[PDB]
Amino acid sequence: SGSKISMALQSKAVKSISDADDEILLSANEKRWLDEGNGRVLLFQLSGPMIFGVAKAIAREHNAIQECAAIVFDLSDVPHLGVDASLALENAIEEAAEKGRAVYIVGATGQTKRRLEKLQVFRFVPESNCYDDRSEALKDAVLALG
Amino acid sequence: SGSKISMALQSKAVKSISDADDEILLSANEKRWLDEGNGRVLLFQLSGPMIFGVAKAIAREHNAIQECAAIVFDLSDVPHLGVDASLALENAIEEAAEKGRAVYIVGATGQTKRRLEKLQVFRFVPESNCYDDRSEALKDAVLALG
Repeated sequence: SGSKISMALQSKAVKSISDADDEILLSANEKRWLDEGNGRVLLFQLSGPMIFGVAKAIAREHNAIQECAAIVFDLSDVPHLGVDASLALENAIEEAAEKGRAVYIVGATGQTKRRLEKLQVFRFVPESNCYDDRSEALKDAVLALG
Repeated sequence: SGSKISMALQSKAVKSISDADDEILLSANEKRWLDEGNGRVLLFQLSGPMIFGVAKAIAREHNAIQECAAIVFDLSDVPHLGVDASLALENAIEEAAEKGRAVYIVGATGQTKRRLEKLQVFRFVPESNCYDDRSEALKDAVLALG
């Protein structure tokens, strides 16, 4: 099912990026011709309303999350964390400390947890802000808003 | 069910961006607490291997598609095209003309087609490169490669 990141401010305000194959529906025949192109043919499938281009859509999302007071990172479904991605996650955590945002981490285990340990994430996230329970983290985040 | 853009070089090399609600799975209880946050709590849901950060993942995909000789835009499922998005589409079509890439357009109808008509598009995409049949466009793109 590949990899996915989803960002949600609200139950009906969800933005996601994915490299899963099933995100597009291709007939066997279509797959046949796409693959025959051997990477030389790029298929853009667009669905639903297309209001803003990619750049401004991204910018609108950036503006939308500037006022978040708490970030919950759910890593339950992450079986492996690369070095670069771990540094990206550390950067977000550090940015959060500089702009005044609380940080919670859910479900880090195995190699993913080991990698985060080496970054010394604990300096910014206390053990009390780590959970195995996503809904408990969300609840605590909300209640600690003020 | 929201909007989605999927890009595919190969049947198993698909990249997608989406604002569909169902891209994340939230229990009713989780939705209740997220929405109680009133946009003040940002949930990051990560799943599958996380190798590179977002920036470098973007750059890797950009490097992967600079080799494309043909671009097929499938607009069958687009019921409305905003002004900015239409200009972003026009820009991609024009970049394609400058870098030597063939352009095909599938399933433009209704307002989406009307907006495209206003936007100079016939100058770059001849009527023979417009299709209602996605598999036929892919086949023709491939066959016209060389």
